[PDB]
Amino acid sequence: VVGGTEAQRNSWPSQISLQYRSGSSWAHTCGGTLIRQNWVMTAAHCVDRELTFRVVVGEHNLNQNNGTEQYVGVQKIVVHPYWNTDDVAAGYDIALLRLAQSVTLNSYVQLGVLPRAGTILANNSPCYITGWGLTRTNGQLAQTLQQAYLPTVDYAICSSSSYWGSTVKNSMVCAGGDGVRSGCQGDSGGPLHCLVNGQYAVHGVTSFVSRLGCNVTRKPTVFTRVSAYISWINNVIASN
Ligand SMILES: C[C@H](NC(=O)[C@H](CCCC[NH3+])NC(=O)C(F)(F)F)C(=O)Nc1ccc(C(F)(F)F)cc1
Repeated sequence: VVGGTEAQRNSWPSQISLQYRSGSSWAHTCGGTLIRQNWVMTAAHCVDRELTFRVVVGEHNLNQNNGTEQYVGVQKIVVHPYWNTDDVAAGYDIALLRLAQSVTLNSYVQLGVLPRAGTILANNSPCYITGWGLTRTNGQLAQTLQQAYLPTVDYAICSSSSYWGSTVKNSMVCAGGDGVRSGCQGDSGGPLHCLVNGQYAVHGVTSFVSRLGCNVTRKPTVFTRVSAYISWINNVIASN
């Protein structure tokens, strides 16, 4: 996350780190949200390359044992039938991963709360972007989980020629754009947590940023709106 602060260990306990086996060890590639003891939600452009992946639930510092982490394998990857690699602007950036084993829930590992299908947020709704993503444009990954206050930008404003234009679809949530704070490479797939009904629900799956950089004035971070995929999410968990 660009322009972020460190989070406290118990802060966002449905946050996961998607890592791939990079020879001898494992490296962080993306975030995700734990949605079943055995299921994760991430972005489709993260699992595009056929690598060996692992999920780390209950992570905080990437580089240090925190004595709270659960390392689980991915036994099946389910990416949306319409994802097209080459067109992240089309939407459908969402994948579901069935984990090799069911995680143990505690104060550090908990399930992410999903919205009600069809829910659209008012402009400037309070949301937070979480992740291990670069802290500057062409920067390096954070060692600790970062959080940034990224309030939404509604779809009339975000598809303004001034902003992203027609690059953003109504199946996407836009948040930030102040040129200070944003999501960055390595945050992709991760949650956008918005306060609704005194509850934090994961309303985005971080999708992309501006090619000119991560924190650009009038370029907010774009998220896959979760509430548009509720009935696909359910149907996949149900048939597995
Ligand atoms: C450097 C930047 N990377 C990204 O935004 C990638 C998504 C990659 C899809 C490409 N296979 N994701 C992220 O970095 C995330 F952190 F922001 F979520 C970029 O490529 N973004 C980008 C690409 C295309 C368009 C579009 F085609 F829509 F015009 C918009 C943004």
